[PDB]
Amino acid sequence: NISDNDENILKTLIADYNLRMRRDALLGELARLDELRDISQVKGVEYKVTIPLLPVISTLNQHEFEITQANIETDFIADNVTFVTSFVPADLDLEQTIQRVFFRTTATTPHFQSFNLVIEILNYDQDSGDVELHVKIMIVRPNSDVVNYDYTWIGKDYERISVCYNLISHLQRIDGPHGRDDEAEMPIYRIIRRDSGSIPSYASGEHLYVISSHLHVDEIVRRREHKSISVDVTQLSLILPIIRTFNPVDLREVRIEDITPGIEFTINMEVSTYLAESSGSHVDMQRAIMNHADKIVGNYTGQQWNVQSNMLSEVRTQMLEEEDEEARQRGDYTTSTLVQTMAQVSDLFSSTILYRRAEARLDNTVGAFELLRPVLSIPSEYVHNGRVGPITNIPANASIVTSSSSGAGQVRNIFKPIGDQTINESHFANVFSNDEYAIYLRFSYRQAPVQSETVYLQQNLPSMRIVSPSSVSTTVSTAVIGGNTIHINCPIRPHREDRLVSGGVQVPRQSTAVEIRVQEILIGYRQATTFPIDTEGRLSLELMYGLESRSAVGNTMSPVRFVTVNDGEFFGLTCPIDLTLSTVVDPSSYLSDGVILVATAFEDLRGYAWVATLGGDWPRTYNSSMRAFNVLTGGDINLSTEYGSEMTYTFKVELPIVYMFNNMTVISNNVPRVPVLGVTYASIYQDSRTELEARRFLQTLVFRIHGNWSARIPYTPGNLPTRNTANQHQDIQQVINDSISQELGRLSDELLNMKNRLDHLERQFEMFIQSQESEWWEILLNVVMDTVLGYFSTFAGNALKSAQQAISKAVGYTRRVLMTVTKTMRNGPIFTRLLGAKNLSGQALASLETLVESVLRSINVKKSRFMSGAEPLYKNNKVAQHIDNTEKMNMMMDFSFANRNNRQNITADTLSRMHTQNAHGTSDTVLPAMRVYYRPLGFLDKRVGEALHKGITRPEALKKQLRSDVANVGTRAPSHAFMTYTDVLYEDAGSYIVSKRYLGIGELNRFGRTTSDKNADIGGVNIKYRVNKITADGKYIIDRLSHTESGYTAADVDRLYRSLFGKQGDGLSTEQKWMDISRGVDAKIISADMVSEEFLSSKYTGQMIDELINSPPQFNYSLIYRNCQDFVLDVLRVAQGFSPSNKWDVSTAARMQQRRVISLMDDLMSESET
Repeated sequence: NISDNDENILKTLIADYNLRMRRDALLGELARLDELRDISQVKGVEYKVTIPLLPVISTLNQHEFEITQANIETDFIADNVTFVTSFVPADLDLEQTIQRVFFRTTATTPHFQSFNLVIEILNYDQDSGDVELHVKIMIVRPNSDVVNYDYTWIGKDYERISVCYNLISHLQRIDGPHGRDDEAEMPIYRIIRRDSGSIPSYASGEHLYVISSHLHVDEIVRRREHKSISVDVTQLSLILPIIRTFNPVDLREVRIEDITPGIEFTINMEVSTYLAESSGSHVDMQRAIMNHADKIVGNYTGQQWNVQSNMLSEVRTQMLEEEDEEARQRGDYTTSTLVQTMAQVSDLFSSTILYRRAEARLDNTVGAFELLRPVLSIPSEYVHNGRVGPITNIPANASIVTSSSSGAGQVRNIFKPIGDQTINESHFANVFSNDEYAIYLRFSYRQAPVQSETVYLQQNLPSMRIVSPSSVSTTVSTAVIGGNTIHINCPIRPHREDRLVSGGVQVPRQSTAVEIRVQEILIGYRQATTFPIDTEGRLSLELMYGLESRSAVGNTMSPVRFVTVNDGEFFGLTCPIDLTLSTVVDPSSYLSDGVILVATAFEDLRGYAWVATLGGDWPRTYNSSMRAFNVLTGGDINLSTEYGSEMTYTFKVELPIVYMFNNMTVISNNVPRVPVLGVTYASIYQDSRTELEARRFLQTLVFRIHGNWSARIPYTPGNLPTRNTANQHQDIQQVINDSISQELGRLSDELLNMKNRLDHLERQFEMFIQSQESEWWEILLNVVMDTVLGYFSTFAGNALKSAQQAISKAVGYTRRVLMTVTKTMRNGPIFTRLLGAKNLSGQALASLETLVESVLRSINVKKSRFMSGAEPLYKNNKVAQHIDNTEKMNMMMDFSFANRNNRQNITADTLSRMHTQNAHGTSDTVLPAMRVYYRPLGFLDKRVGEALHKGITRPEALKKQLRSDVANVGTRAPSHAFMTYTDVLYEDAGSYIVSKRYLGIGELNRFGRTTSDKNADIGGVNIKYRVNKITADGKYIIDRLSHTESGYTAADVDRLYRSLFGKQGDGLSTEQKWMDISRGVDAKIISADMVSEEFLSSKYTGQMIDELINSPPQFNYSLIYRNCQDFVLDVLRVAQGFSPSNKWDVSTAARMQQRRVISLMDDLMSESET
């Protein structure tokens, strides 16, 4: 049998078992059975490899749901949205009055107004948790029909109950086309959701069910044999979306009124990225509903496997330690302070004098400036020897006799200007003024007369003279010896019986010596504060006035300071033009015209005259004067007679110069003069002049002007843009975007040329390569030549890793590639402002640069050979969108906004509300998103706690708290993670192919040394869409492509279905399986989390991902990784342009490299055939 040593061994083994029992009794009442826990974990693993990966569902709690509703401002309708009420009776806060959920909608929905749920706890034994529940679900239909459901559960303290309620909305019919969009070359359709004149589109249903489970922990611990958990799904309501009604469920209108603390409520939703018409078949609709339900039930069952495993024995877990908020905050604060110091450095420029480049031209123009008066002077002491002259215009027909018998008189008429004629003024001439600058010319005037004889002008019909009576004198008595005694009376018109009082006096002429002297011109600048420097420009000046002129040549320009009386001091550049004007040489061609009458009207002198009688008995002399004449007109009137040899009718009018010029007229326009060079008249001449034709011409100085100039004009700087960045940024991304916006100014405009941009990029690449301390580039060229040639090389993965590491380390090259891409794309600045708070990541741009350059140098062709066509180039080249970063950016900006960004002068704010994605928040990425999703589905990831009760604790309370802790700590890991990489193609006038690459991995095993059919594995697919249609609201409509056009056969579809839905489609044809796979991936990731980067997708990184999707590696993820998220995070690093992970085998990245180089080479060969 067994010896005595064996008996000692047996006794010590039994003693050790008793020590274990002691320890277990010391710790608590929970079981600690290692072997049962291990079998439980292996069985839960075997189950978990069957939880579907598809469809894509996005779980939100109450908080993120309200944030998302605040974000999204367009129509927000989800194909399936499941509101899950979940709770563990150990975590419910039993102190509450009621355990409730009540959430309602504020609009009309075909099936739904409110949903109310109340949990009642009939029995609860807290020593060994034995719960008896009663859930009562109450739903109210829109017509106020109240429907009741009941559910009763008996079980344990730590087991979960889920009540799921789905509101289905299927888009079954779009109506149209109702025209054609012109900005997007697509037909226009309409989507009728509300009570309108049209036929409804959306068909609405519902689906209500309860999930509960029994973890057989107690009888496992009793019988000491394992027993798989049992999960039971109870159906309660399923209304298929058959008929089409108005007013579907919009998720901006759902209000979540009340939820008792301790209850877990999530919203699980799949919203289409673009609107897509569903399938009207009954079986298809019901599969679409049941796939959602199956994924939710699968996640629930996985969580319950975790809870059973933790209840059976001790499982230790490490919570994923969080990122450092405080260290990143310190780093960003230091960067901000560096920006502030750069601003402080730039602020010194406000103490210096800064200039700008100035350039313009002024054309041949006509301009007019008039003097104070026309050039006129009067010789003094001018006496007239004719019968009719300046003063007296009297008939001999009228009755006027003197002491001679019928003897007419002999008049003398004298003109006497009072004062000196000298005038010396220098003018401030105004030629041109403008918003930006204003030119003023200058000169001076010189006047003094030369001595020459007077000039008389003859009127054939002279006007109303100042000497014009009605009656002059009467005869009273005659003498035999003495002679006829006269009684002179000098009344003049106008008299008491008249209208339009008048008067005028003839003005003699002589010629003076005019000297109009120019020495300078001056242009003022509005914003110039001091002397401009580097003055340049060329001028020629030519005059015309009178009959003579000056032509002057001035070329040198110099800065100058002066002041004007209207705006103050002015700064600019002046021209030395020195000359002198003298027209006495030949002024004599205006002799023909020139009779000038001076307007003098008053009513004061009406009927007044001199009274005296002189003759026989009275002496021959009188001496007195009437001086109202002097008051009214600044001179004297003379009338005096003598007896002697001959008589003179002395009539003398005396005038002042200034009053004379106060009313001067230029009548006799009968023979009118013309410009010295026959130029059009400048609106101070012959422009409805109405007798005013010569005073201006002898007043206005009209000249010819053309010329141009250049200089550097000082200016005050304001706030420099670095001070602006320091004063109003919020973030380091805004500092980066402001730096990009500023550097778009320093770059040349030679780059808006395709050839020059390619040359610049080649120079940047040569700089990048020449600076490398290692020779990885030559071996990368060797690998690319092997691949192009068709041989297989094992270390292409290491070649790729070296290239990606180098690009990640050379950030200057990446920044300059990004800057040139931003400069040369259509509307770079609009794009940078569209980015908002995010950055475009420049890694993928430089990565594509390096790839294309290596293949081109391998085949030895320049890149301008493949880039030939007409603009926009990507519509006329089958490869330009693939190898050029600028064309790819242009295509993506055209696709994203449906060409609304090519609208003129559109601003980013107006443009950002024009995205073509369904349910586009204002917080979403302009470019198609690229991220990893890792979140639990159907329940939260933290429990809702309680505060410690302030009474005295009870042992059953302690036990209940321990059970809650054990059921919740470490059991809420997500069952999978996934990544999406979407890429767009432009195929014809208004058609695109959107190729969306899904890739996800299930939860990693607790036991990884098993065979591959029991371990976590990956599953991916590439589903292609086609964008032909658009709505009257500016959003696209997708038509989904079959499995053939995606590159899959029947067997490939079989394998993909098994990989993605966890099971064999039993009774599904390949058409139905592909419908499932395609319709499961189009959903969208809805979240409140913000990204801070923008990534540009490429065809060839798409081929790299397709390599993992089509030929997956033979890899044991559970032994290599620690988290299913790490794998998709590594693949996401690779997709974003970084290097492959070192956890992978060599051949994985080898095959990725070769696939991308092969794809690019085949494209370039097919393009070469042209």
